[PDB]
Amino acid sequence: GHMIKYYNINGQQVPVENATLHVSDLSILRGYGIFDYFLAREGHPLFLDDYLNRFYRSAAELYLEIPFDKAELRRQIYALLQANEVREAGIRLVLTGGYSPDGYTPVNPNLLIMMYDLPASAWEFSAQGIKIITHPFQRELPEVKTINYSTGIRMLKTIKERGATDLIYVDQGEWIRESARSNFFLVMPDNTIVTADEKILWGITRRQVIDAAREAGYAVEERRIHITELDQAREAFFTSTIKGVMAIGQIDDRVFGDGTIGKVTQELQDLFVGKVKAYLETC
Amino acid sequence: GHMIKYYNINGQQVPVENATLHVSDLSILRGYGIFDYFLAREGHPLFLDDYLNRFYRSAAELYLEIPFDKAELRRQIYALLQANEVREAGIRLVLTGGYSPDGYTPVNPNLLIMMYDLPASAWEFSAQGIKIITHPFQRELPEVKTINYSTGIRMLKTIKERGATDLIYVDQGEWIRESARSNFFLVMPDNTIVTADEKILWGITRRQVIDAAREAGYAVEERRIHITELDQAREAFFTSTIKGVMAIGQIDDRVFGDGTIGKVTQELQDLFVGKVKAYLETC
Ligand SMILES: Cc1ncc(COP(=O)(O)O)c(C/N=C2/CONC2=O)c1O
Ligand SMILES: Cc1ncc(COP(=O)(O)O)c(C/N=C2/CONC2=O)c1O
Repeated sequence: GHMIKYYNINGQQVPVENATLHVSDLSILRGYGIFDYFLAREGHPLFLDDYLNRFYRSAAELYLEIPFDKAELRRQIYALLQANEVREAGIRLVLTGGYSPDGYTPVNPNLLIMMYDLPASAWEFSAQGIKIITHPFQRELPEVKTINYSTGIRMLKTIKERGATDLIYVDQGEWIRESARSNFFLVMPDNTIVTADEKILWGITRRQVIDAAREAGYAVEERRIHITELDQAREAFFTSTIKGVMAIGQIDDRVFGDGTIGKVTQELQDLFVGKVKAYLETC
Repeated sequence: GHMIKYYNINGQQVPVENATLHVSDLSILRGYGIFDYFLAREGHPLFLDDYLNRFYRSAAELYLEIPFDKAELRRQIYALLQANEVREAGIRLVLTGGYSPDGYTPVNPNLLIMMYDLPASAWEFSAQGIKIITHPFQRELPEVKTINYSTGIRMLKTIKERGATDLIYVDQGEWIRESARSNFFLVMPDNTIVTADEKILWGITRRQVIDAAREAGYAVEERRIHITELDQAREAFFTSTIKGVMAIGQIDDRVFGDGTIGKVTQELQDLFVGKVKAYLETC
């Protein structure tokens, strides 16, 4: 495991210790930007075309022009894995509103490519379900992967104080959406998989799990989820790039099962790992 | 007018060209931070204690500890005006979530003090009212001056395309709040001044104008404002640090008067200038 030595800023490889932005950048002053994050295994960013299509769609929703095409960004990503001499990594793309003249009006974005060790916790797939709280909130521009995590970060103290390790956002306290950094699923007692269809981020992991579940012949409903449906479900889980599929054992005082991982959630962990293995066989 | 040469980062004076943050800062990655902005005239930041009390209240709502007390921050601000050899300036404080280990969990904040020329447009007080559009939106954590301006910035294209130069947020399209960077007032045909009391930023300029209006013996109602009240008002105006009091001539196709500045709005421009003159007489 070679230590990460380099990032890329605006197409230039830079040592990690010299990777800076001038304080006029609109990410610092105005929180204006998008990002993406994905893993690399065996030298290959996972589901890369899907992440990069999302990154370009996000940038278009903020009217931020990425300074070159998808194939050139992919070349820069691969060049950075080779420069760092790593096969196993986390990769962050950031696209800011740039060095604005007036601290508000965007200009040519700043583009950052950052690289990390593969998170040690990635796809841990604990048999013990996590404990989470509901929080009334709706993410702004939820289909765009903006850099805006204020509410999620501000809630870290309250989450920890209340005895939880994460949250789930409930729009108007009525409609189940997503966590600050994960998509959210239920499994009903008849094995129907349920997840929100609107006003959420369209996770790559969510997409792979829904596809894998539908190919295994599960019923998957993408629909509005009322809060009262937490009392009808057998299982609950999170999806994300780093979690894969993560069992939820308790939401408020609703305990799912004995709190350990449900049968469908564990099957979907194996199916997700199958999607990853299949992708790496195309690389 | 001496050119601004220095900013202050974490209590160190730094040349403008060297004022940077490492890309691990949570403002860049997660949009986590607060700020404040105020003018200086005759060598004196305006209403300074009120801005600094707001800055400390904002920081406490994000659980970000400013690394010293209000009197030490004030000393640093004054030291920077002297270092730049300016009497007339705009001043920006930023407090970020800092260089987070995991790209999410805040740590010791990064504190920035930036300085600018006095905006040339500041307190222009145009007799011609500006043209603005309504936009359905509610700011997150609206009483905190967070760095999150995504929606306001994203809307710049649409504002310009629709023939306007600003917007007004309408919560659920029912309740009048504020613009992205200004508080919003109405004046009714009986001269009652109306402004929202909830789910807005508590502007310093708003506070000075309400106080000045109440001292002049106007009726000032701080209350919920229904969208249909735009058709009942004689005048509309914006308040902010840079606008002072700014006449609004049109909101959608509602034209206020002949579109030129209303009688009460102009009186409040003079009263606001009186509050500034009175403050500078205490310095
Ligand atoms: C708001 C939100 N929803 C859902 C997801 C999951 O999308 P996926 O990773 O499956 O595409 C994330 C990404 N979560 C993280 C975790 O920290 N870095 C990220 O990018 C997210 O930030
Ligand atoms: C959301 C919002 N509401 C109201 C105001 C007005 O508050 P005041 O300046 O009267 O305290 C601002 C500040 N507006 C700007 C304009 O750009 N820089 C700022 O700080 C603001 O950002």
